[PDB]
Amino acid sequence: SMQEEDTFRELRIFLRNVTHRLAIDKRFRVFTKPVDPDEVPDYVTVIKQPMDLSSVISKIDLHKYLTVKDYLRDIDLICSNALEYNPDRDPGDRLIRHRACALRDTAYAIIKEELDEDFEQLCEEIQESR
Ligand SMILES: CO[C@H]1CNC[C@@H](OCC2CCC(F)(F)CC2)[C@@H]1Nc1ncc(-c2cncc(C)c2)c2cc(C)c(=O)[nH]c12
Repeated sequence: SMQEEDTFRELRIFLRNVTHRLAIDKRFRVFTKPVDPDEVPDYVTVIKQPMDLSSVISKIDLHKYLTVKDYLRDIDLICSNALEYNPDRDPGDRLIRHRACALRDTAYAIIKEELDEDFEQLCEEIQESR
């Protein structure tokens, strides 16, 4: 319906705003675009489903997220991929793991403060009716 399309449009606006705020944070530059395969040639082999913030924006625009829960699954994926691909105690690995956890924590904190629970519940109920 018109009510439901308006709901999902608002969801997309909200998700773009959150994602933009993550993307402009200097700490999260490494997560803004897909990896350069010349920098990490084995990434395609090691990481089952790559994810990055530009891909998240594309998915928002393709109407791939019908709830904030679905969106957070991809944010979680960005983080979990980083913990998986960079496991070692070397400072480089520790830096990116810290940034990955910070990205995840920042997204969840923004959502905690700014997402109305009744809006999310409406999204979830529309999604489950399809
Ligand atoms: C197995 O590879 C890792 C070996 N240890 C050092 C790691 O690099 C640490 C950098 C990563 C980039 C930074 F900004 F976060 C600062 C710490 C290695 N891991 C990775 N190395 C390089 C990249 C990368 C990919 N494309 C473009 C650029 C400029 C850099 C990445 C990217 C991702 C997403 C990742 O998880 N690990 C990387």
